[PDB]
Amino acid sequence: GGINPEIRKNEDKVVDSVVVTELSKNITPYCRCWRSGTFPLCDGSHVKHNKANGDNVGPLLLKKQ
Amino acid sequence: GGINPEIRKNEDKVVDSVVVTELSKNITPYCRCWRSGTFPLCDGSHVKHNKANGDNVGPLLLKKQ
Ligand code: FES
Ligand code: FES
Ligand SMILES: [Zn+2]
Ligand SMILES: [Zn+2]
Repeated sequence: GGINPEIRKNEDKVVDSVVVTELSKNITPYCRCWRSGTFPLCDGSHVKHNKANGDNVGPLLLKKQ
Repeated sequence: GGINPEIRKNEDKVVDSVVVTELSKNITPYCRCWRSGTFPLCDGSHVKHNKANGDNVGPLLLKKQ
């Protein structure tokens, strides 16, 4: 059971970096479900995923505090 | 199918927050594969997962710059 159906299958290992001083919103959600249409950002696609599969995954929230 | 077999299965949706000013080091990896024993941090478990499942997932790297 791989967890990523389609994101960047041209890459051997999908890694994304965030230089945190570059964040502009107070809270910026990052995708941990591999279904987002704006991956690596979270666009709320995890909700449909969780219902479809009885799963409980959600985003990582980067906060400026 | 679901992507998180074992982490915090009692929570309806697993969400984590990071206050970016509180990062301890230059580069901190956060888990996107749901296999880390230090979740939400990445502990390198994605490598074994990718090999076993023919998958290509990896961490989110939070960088101080
Ligand atoms: S869209 Fe993937 S965690 Fe929200
Ligand atoms: S242990 Fe999950 S992405 Fe590294
Ligand atoms: Zn949500
Ligand atoms: Zn790695």
